[PDB]
This record gives sequence, structure tokens and C-alpha cells, in this order.
Amino acid sequence: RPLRLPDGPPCSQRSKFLLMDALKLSIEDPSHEGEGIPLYDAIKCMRTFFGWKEPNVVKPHEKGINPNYLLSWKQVLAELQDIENEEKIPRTKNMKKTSQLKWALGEELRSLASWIQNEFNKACELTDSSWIELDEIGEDAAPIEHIASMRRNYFTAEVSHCRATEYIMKGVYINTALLNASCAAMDDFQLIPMISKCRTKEGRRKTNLYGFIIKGRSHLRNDTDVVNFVSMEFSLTDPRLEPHKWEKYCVLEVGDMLLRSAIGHVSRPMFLYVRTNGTSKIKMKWGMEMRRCLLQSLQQIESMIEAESSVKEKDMTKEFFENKSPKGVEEGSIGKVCRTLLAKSVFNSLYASPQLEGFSAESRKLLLIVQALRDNLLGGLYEAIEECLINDPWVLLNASWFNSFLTH
Ligand SMILES: Fc1ccc(-n2ccnc2)cc1
Repeated sequence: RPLRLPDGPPCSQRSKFLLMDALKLSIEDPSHEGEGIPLYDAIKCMRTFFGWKEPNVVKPHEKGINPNYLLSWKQVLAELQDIENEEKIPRTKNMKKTSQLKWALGEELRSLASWIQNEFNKACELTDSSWIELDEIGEDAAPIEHIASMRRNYFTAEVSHCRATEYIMKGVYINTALLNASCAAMDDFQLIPMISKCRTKEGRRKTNLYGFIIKGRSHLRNDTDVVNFVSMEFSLTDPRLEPHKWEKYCVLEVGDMLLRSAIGHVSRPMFLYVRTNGTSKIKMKWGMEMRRCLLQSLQQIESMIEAESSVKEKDMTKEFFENKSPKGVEEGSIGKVCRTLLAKSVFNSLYASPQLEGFSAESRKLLLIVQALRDNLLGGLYEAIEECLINDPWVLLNASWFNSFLTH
């Protein structure tokens, strides 16, 4: 019996920032007066693009006030143009409490869509930039022993350029920026750049701008108190191809960009995905800890090497990572296994939900029971699992995968 997934309209994107659809404005080897202050970086990144144009709504949010989203983006540009005229650039920028910002800051069964699998495939790929330093993974106080060191360097080589790792660092940056603003600027609608940092294949340091968030008032007394925010993220993805993915967004067309491509130079429209959203102190603390995804994934690999090692009365680290008893690798390479485990850990973090917690525990129970019947040859457990298959894309996709592990 395969699990029954729900019927209904396709599920929609619900992460805190864009994943496969993001777009970066970037500055190489940055060195302007104030390199390392988010606002200065963001402006220098904005100054690298000359294709801006009069923005308009191309995919409206069906349940919000689309003129207010438009006005909020035009306000961001207008207030950044103001900083261009102030002699000293300030360290932070508090937006005017306009009617559009006050409104935007607050002052059902869904079937499985194909985009979430595509998102997961993209998260497993390699980018052309590295996102972590060589000794990033780990917290140890002492120098690490020789075997642990070898394992960490092999694993880091495989995941440092991984797209899942860019999501980790992107998520760590924005969650740190927002939580700091949440208490350093409680009464302000602070403009908060979405920044990441990477090193190219030639060693060049690069600073990237994905867009902006504007936080609401944040008098966060406890871990569960909510700070609302508005996110505005560049993208080359035309939202009119998969409109169901963007149910929660108003999408603007805000410029045109010249690109290298397989057909040579091409001009493509640039979009801005805008939605309102919220987070809590506890969720931002968790978002600051996303580098533990790297550690949790490494430890799953170290578990497999420990198994093979205690079987051969010998350390199997070199033999595992160099692919030397097994005569292949199902995913295709050891690198893909590392990046698939990483991607699972990152998406569990980016798409955390009670639905995910139930399905994770309850489907493990159904698995062990099925494995014990397959090697050696329930209606209430099946219900506890399917009570978590409601509308969450990550959970629905993991259930789709579970059915495949059932048919085999
Ligand atoms: F840093 C920048 C600030 C504003 C604009 N801009 C574009 C259209 N109007 C203002 C561009 C770059």
C-alpha cells in the first residue's frame, strides 16, 4: 500500500528567501571606503547594474494590496538614492514609516508540484564559487586527531562549492542581520541587505546582493514573539511559467539584464519577488545555526566509514572517499552522496514544520516494520503519517520519495 497524497491545487513556495530562483548582483575583490558594512556593500552592488526601469506588477498577489508592494520597492530605490546625496554614508538606513510599509508590516489541501523536486536537485549541484573556509566545519576546542582531519578535508572538498552550502551561508547572514536589527533597532523599519560572500575558482573574494528585507517593529519579549518583514528579491525567473509556486508573492518587473549565454549576448528581464513574512527569535537563532547542517551531514558520512572500517579491521576513509564489498555508488559518485545528505539537512532546516516532524518520526516507524517484513517473507500508523500530508511541499516530496522506497 502506497501512501495517499492529498488532492488539490499545487503547493506553493514557502521558504524565507528564494532558492533556485535567486539572482545576485556582485562586486569582485571589494575595496570601497567601508568594505564589510552591509549597506555600503549593497549600494556598491546596486551601482553595478544599469538596467533598472520603471517597475510594474507582472504577477499580482491575489490576497494583498499590490500598489503597496510596488510603492515599497520604489521607496527602497528612492531612499538609496538619498544616501547617494548624503556626504557621509550612514551605517544603517531606517525607512520612513509610509502607509505602504505600515500596511505591509502589519501596523487547505495542496497536491505535490514538480518545482520542489527541482529545487532539491538544484540544491545538490556544484556552483563555481566556494562558500566556506577550509576549517569551517566543527567546533572542537582541541586540535582534531588525524583520521577526523582527513575525513573533514575530503568532505569539505565535496560540499564547499555546493549550492546547499550557499543556502546555509545566505541563511546564516540574513538571520544574523535580522536578529541583530530586531534588538538594536526595535522601533525602526530598518532596511536590511540580503548578502552572501564567496571565493571564485581563481581565489577572488566576491560579495553578493540577493535583495533587501525591511523589518517591522520588533519588541521581542520571548522566543516566539514575531517580527514581521517584507522581502524583495531579484530573480530572472518569469513567475508566469509556474504561477502556483508564487501564490504568496507579488512579482515586479524592475529592469533588464545583459547576459552571456549559449546563444551569445542576450537581454533578459529582471524580476523582483516581493512578499510579507515573519519570523521569531527562536527561528532566527536556528537560522544562525545552519552551519550545523554541514556537521550533521559529515557525521552521517563518518557513520558509514565507521561501519566499513570496523568490518575491515582497518580505517576505510581513503577507500571510501576515493571509491575503491561495494563495486560502485548508487547516486553516481561519493561527491553526490555528500551533497545529497547536505541538501536533505539544509531543506529540513529551510522547510522546518510540525508536518515535517510528524512525518519524520512516523514514517521511520513504518519503514522498520516494512524492512522487517521484506527480509523475513497498521491502519492507525498510516493515519498518523497521512495526518501530516496536508500542504507542505517538502513533506509532500519526502512522501513521494517514500512511495518509491515502497515500490522497491
Ligand atoms: F543604488 C541605486 C539606487 C537607486 C537606483 N535607482 C534605479 C532607478 N531609480 C533609482 C539605482 C541604484
